[PDB]
Amino acid sequence: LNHVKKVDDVTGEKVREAFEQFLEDFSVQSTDTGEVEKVYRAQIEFMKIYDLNTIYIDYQHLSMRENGALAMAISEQYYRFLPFLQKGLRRVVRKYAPERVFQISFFNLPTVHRIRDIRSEKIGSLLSISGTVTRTSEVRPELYKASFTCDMCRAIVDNVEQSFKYTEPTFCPNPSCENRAFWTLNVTRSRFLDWQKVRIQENANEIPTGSMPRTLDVILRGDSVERAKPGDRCKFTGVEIVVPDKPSSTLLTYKISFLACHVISIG
Amino acid sequence: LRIIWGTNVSIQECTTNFRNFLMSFKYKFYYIKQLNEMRELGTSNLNLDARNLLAYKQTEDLYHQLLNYPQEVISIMDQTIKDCMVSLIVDNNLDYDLDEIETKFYKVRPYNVGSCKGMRELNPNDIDKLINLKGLVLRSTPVIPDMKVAFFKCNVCDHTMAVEIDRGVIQEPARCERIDCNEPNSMSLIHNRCSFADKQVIKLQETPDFVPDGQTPHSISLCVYDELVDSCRAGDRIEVTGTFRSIPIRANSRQRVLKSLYKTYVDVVHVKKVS
Amino acid sequence: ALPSIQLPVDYNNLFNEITDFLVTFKQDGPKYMAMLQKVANRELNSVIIDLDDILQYQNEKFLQGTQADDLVSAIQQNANHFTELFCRAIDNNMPLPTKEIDYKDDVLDVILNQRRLRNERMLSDRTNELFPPNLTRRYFLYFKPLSQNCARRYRKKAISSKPLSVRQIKGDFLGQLITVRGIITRVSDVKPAVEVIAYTCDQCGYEVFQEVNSRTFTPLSECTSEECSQNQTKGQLFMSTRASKFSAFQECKIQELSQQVPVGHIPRSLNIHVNGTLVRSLSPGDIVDVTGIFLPAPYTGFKALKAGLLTETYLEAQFVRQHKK
Ligand SMILES: [Zn+2]
Repeated sequence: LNHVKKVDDVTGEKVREAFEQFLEDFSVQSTDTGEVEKVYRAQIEFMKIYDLNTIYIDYQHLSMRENGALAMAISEQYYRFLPFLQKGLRRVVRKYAPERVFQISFFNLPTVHRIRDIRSEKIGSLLSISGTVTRTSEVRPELYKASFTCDMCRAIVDNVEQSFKYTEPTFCPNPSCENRAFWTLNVTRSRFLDWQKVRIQENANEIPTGSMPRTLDVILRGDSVERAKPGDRCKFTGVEIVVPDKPSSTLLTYKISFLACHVISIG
Repeated sequence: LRIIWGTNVSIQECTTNFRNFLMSFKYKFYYIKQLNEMRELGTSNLNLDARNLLAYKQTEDLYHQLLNYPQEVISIMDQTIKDCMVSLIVDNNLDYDLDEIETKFYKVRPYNVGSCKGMRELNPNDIDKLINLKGLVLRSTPVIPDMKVAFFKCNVCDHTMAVEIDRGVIQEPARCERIDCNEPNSMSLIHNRCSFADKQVIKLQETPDFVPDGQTPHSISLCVYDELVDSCRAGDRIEVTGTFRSIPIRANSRQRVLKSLYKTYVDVVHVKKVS
Repeated sequence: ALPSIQLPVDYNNLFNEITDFLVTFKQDGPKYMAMLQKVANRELNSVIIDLDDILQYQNEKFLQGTQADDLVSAIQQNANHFTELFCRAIDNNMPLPTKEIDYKDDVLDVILNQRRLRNERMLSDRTNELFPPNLTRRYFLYFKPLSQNCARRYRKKAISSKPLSVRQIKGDFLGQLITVRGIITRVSDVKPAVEVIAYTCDQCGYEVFQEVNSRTFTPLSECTSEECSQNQTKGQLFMSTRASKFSAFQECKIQELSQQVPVGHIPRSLNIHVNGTLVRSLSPGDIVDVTGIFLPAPYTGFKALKAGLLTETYLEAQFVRQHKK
């Protein structure tokens, strides 16, 4: 059965080309003694040394190209562009370089916003959050992408399963298992990554006691794992999302769980 | 006349009765002055006064239509103040460059409708009404996100079409979008992509100064919404206005059954203020 | 398959006797015309039915014939059934206009008024099975105990109305009005209960009313309406809170007065449900003779543990008489 076809991504492709061209082209201000050439090609090439499979690019540089009009697609609509920013970036690496897990972490956001200033309009958007860490937790694997099959019985399907449920694989199978059947869990084909949760709390100097400061969950996914310390202020990359923990889905209880794909000890 | 269900507050009637309410001191026993202050700042949130419509004529009845039926009356009031902004702009010709400033969202924030006695006195007979309350706040809950416009997906093809929530429920079409494609397979609901709106929750003791003595005061959880969210901290003894709500709770556990005794919370459309 | 065995008591002609009890009266025009019309006039809700007058009526209907079947024993013998039977009769004799009723005026009366207006109109247009009698009330029927100064008639053993100990309470008093006395304990704060709650459909509309029976009910969706049903395909329907009829609900437990406790054991509390007007009447720490039908409300489950069925009961409040005004 042919899948006809796929649609449409529209702007997503425009942002793919813009971001690719941006990570390619300068991205250089300084002249003479630089800080010149490239810096991002040189960033990836410097990255070829340790091959830790992450990149660092500044948001301020990204705003300079289109005058911030490029940064807007990457701001409010950002999570729509996560699968595009990754594979797209790989389309670059495949060209300039010779086992692929890529964690993109933006940084240096124009304005830092407190946990109190957190709104439901800020979802799917980069927001810098400052505050002290409380209750770090031990690092465990995420399923990331999995092969769970067969699933009745020989299929061996490896795809998707990227979203957090984790249920379920084996749906719309094999071709053709028609499972149902067992899930079935296979952990040897499934690459894992990271992660550690930290519960971020507002700094005590800002909060007007009587306050009773309101903590909120930030899970660290990415190589920024372990970079966080208890009793200290940290700046993160926003990706606010939500996690299940109001209407029903008929033929749901949610809360704000902040994500950070980048960490720094600033504060 | 466009009768609307059981609330029976007529569209294309009360809109005009409110539209000619404009430009009044009057009376009293501001009004357009404060609105003219409002148009520059872009702060929206028109606080109103209440009482205005009483004893003033016309709209002696509108006060009773709002008090007895605040749900619709607030929405209609917002539409009318919006179109009275639209009619304010055409008077001065080109304003603020240009039409975008009208597009921005506005709302009425009614307050001080009669003097209600406590939470305790309240009859179960009035469940859609504007209700004063007073008491300290024991805690301000973390923000829960609320559905506004829902997003959906399928394995085919995949297509991006989505539908708004409207009433407090979510029904996704079985099959399917665009086209067609089909097949029957269940819809995939993306959790993060859809829009959200701020809903806090605020616990309130009933007037600790006014008590059966010695029985400990009763909790009233008022859920607020929008801008009002995270606009307060704790222990504020002053006062709050808003629409009373009784909604069913799911009990044991699972089972998809209703406990048949509806819990009660206040929508709290407006807040105010200090000591 | 579920055998049946006749009993001398029959509710059919007893209803007739209730109808003869109502609106035909002398001794106290009659009291049941005025007391009913003042409710119909909507300045009054609680209907206080005294069993004393029911006692007075039988004398006129016996000796003084023509002789009839007894109520005062037959009421307190059951006393739940009469709330759904003795009280529905009021619907048949009630003054229709009654006076100056209008519509709004009242909140939520306009809702149902427009319901019956649009229903009458649309039905009379369609013909060119009705809203339940419990939704349209806006009043509550409450029996009261006969102590009594006139109980000395004498019907003797007829009295409960025996201001009994909580210890005196037995499993043989369930479904029979009993006065009890003790100190109010814990006096839980009032919350709205539910009765019908007619949900609203979408496409073709109409209405359906789901009975609130026992403690809880299961909510339904589907579509009941034949129009939305099968074409096309099943209309969606939601509950409308404005349309529902709410009856105040307050529960409170009552421990024994402790003088009624023997040399041994322990104070035993008894759970008491309150409805309608009688709400808030009760206050903590106050000795009160509370009278009411004595009933179970099973089981909500559990259901594995007991086994069975082990009712655990409660007392429905009917009347309230507190010591020391
Ligand atoms: Zn329908």
